[PDB]
Amino acid sequence: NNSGRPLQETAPFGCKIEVEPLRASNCAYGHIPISIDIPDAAFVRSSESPTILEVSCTVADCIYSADFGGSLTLQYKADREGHCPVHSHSTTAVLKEA
Amino acid sequence: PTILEVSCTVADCIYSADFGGSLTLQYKADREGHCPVHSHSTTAVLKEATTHVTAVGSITLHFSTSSPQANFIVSLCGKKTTCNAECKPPADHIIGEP
Repeated sequence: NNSGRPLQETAPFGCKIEVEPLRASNCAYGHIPISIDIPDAAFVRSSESPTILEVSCTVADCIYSADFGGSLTLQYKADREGHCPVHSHSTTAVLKEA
Repeated sequence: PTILEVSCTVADCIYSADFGGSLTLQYKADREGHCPVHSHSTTAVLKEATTHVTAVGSITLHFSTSSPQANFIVSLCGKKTTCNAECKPPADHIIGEP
């Protein structure tokens, strides 16, 4: 009668408590360090992937938020047709395309 | 083919036994041929020897260096250009190559 609320409705960080065995699934907190030894086959020499002669960036209207609300345009000059990866090294910016 | 004007742009480089350095030569020449590319430094060695040269374009090449920095002159059909870089320490510890 005086059991109160269960731990499913009070666990912080939105951790879904399940039984058999007792555990907490999808418990988001902190960061995990991961070291990955990528196979040597994946890598390719720079002479194969098209190196780009230069690039210019022009950022369109943007709003800082959770969704991919910001947009930009890259003017690129290169030498061959390929499949470049695009990344942001800043901690406070992420890209939709990789 | 005696090239008219060439310039050097160095990508990420690393000083190790393996060919862990890459660079690009943007060249403007007058004929299609087979220029021999070379390095005029005792602390840097290229991979390719003879490169197909066009009228105008770019060529990507590889090199290995022993200095912490790439401060070395590269020659293409006689024309010399100083490539300036800054090579990081090698990530590995041992190689099965000399």
